Amino acid sequence: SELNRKLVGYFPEWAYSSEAQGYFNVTDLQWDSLTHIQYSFAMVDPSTNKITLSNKHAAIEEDFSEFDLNYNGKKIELDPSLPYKGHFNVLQTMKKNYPDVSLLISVGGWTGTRCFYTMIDTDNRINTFADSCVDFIRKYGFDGVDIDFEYPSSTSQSGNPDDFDLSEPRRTKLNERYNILIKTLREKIDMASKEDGKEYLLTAAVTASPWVLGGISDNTYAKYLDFLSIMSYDYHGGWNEYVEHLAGIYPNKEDRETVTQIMPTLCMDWAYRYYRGVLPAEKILMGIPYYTRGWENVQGGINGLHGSSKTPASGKYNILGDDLNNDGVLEPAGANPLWHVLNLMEQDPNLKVYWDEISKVPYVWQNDKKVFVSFENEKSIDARLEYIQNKNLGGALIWVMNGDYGLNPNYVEGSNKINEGKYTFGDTLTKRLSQGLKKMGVCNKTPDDLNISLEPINVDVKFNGKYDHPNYTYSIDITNYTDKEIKGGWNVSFDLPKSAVFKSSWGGTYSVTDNGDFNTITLTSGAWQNIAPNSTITVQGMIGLCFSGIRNVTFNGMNPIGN
Ligand SMILES: N[C@@H]1[C@@H](O)[C@H](O[C@@H]2O[C@H](CO)[C@@H](O[C@@H]3O[C@H](CO)[C@@H](O[C@@H]4O[C@H](CO)[C@@H](O[C@@H]5O[C@H](CO)[C@@H](O[C@@H]6O[C@H](CO)[C@@H](O)[C@H](O)[C@H]6N)[C@H](O)[C@H]5N)[C@H](O)[C@H]4N)[C@H](O)[C@H]3N)[C@H](O)[C@H]2N)[C@@H](CO)O[C@H]1O
Ligand SMILES: [Cl-]
Repeated sequence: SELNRKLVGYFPEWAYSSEAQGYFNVTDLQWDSLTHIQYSFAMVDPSTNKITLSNKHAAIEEDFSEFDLNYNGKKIELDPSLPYKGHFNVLQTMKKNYPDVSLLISVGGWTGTRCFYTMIDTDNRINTFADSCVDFIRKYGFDGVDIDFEYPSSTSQSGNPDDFDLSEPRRTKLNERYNILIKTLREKIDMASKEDGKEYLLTAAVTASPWVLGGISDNTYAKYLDFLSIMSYDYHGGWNEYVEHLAGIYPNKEDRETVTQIMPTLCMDWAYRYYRGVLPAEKILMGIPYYTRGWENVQGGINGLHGSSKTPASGKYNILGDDLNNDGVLEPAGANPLWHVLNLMEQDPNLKVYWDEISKVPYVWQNDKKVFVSFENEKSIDARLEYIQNKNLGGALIWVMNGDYGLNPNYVEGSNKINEGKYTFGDTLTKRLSQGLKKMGVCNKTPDDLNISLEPINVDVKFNGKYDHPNYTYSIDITNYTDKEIKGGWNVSFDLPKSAVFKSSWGGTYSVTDNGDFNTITLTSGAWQNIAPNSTITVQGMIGLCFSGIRNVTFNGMNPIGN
């Protein structure tokens, strides 16, 4: 079961009452194609440290009397035997006909991370929170918990600026405390599974940003997850001038934001390599956007791409923009669901779709208004399927399900109203993903690190280091726990993810050997670097860029089992 491909979709609690979101509700979910639904979003309560609803009315009270609950052709009624209404009732009602679709509550997000910062301050608060998650999934019929903490990183000024008053004083400890949080959640959830005779899940949505990851020093938490969802989107957008892809798959040496770095990092494939340090591919999901970002008055570039703009796209090119002060005046971002961009192209023959064969995503360009908007289409879905099969990925997650497209029942020829275009939300790309994931078959089981099959030696190898972008300075402590001195000229090897490049060893000599998603680094010491019994020697060096961890550590051709 665990090697099955996964297609994980985020459900937006806020969409059902919003014009720009298409009034999307639970009966509009792509139930025939998704394997998991992540409900977005719950939060942490500031005073009790327990899981809490964001829009309680939407989640458990709304009766949908003014909305249309219909699946296929049949009217869907709320189950009157449940003690709650809202989205949660509709989810449980649909689950009866889709018993193998897993439902998870997602805690966090960009605007729901704030009270994680105070909850992680003490072990008792973490225990309270974790217990409250168990209580919540039992109460509301969820199959698991997804943690979307944005972000448990020491990187200053990362995450929502509204929360700097809580995140900035805590930067040095966030990663350690997050690791404790995830481990505690796993322990409590596993106990609840045994008690209930049910297999509850724990997942996390995680950063793909090298900037954020530079402030993450311990990725052990990943081993406690059923799967790790890489947020391989928001790579580019209106926060800066670089007119570039939202969600590229492959490294692009023409991405102007990274053109001088040792490799292009703002693409799924770099994050894949990063996380291979701690997980097999079959536990990693690719993040796919069904939304856009974009710019207007683009200067230079070719069809806008690789150009510059200080003005994110506005107006009809930004229907999902934030209403910061409730004027109806939206903050420019070029942010749209995919169906709205399709409708804009129906109305404007000079808004045209292009394909980038390097990054393997499409984009839309209006050559007269100089408007560039990212895009996603059948061709990029197909490229993403190829990548998923080629890399043995566990599947994909989608942010967010109301951005996929289908034909609009409320289409009005010639209308410019948001919900009267040819297209509205639908399942076109999600069904295409589901079909491709079925066709490629289950994941392969990635073999264990080879070091476990080698003869053991009682040597302990501890790899530590410090990151000062773009340089990782490593320090490896080697402790001899045998009863005989280890002569100089010993060697240690480790597998370094291809998100990073080994630069130099500060002592002795080294070699680098290609090894799949890693380079095997072999450090051969000098004859004078003897390790006495019960003694420790330290060697250092430099690596370019960052990596989730190292694997497959050997010492003198043996497995260093420590003491
Ligand atoms: N010495 C300095 C130089 O270091 C500097 O060079 C630059 O340095 C950068 C590193 O600091 C480097 O990388 C970029 O770093 C910036 C941060 O500084 C990163 O920018 C952030 O990118 C995030 C995405 O990865 C953005 O987050 C998104 O923000 C949007 C809003 O804009 C949110 O949207 C909301 O979403 C919710 C749902 O989630 C929805 O409800 C709302 O309606 C939406 N509004 C997103 O949720 C959120 N994820 C963030 O805003 C942004 N600041 C960037 O990613 C890194 N690439 C640069 O490459 C390098 N040039 C130079 C500068 O020239 O200065 C020298 O002095
Ligand atoms: Cl950020």
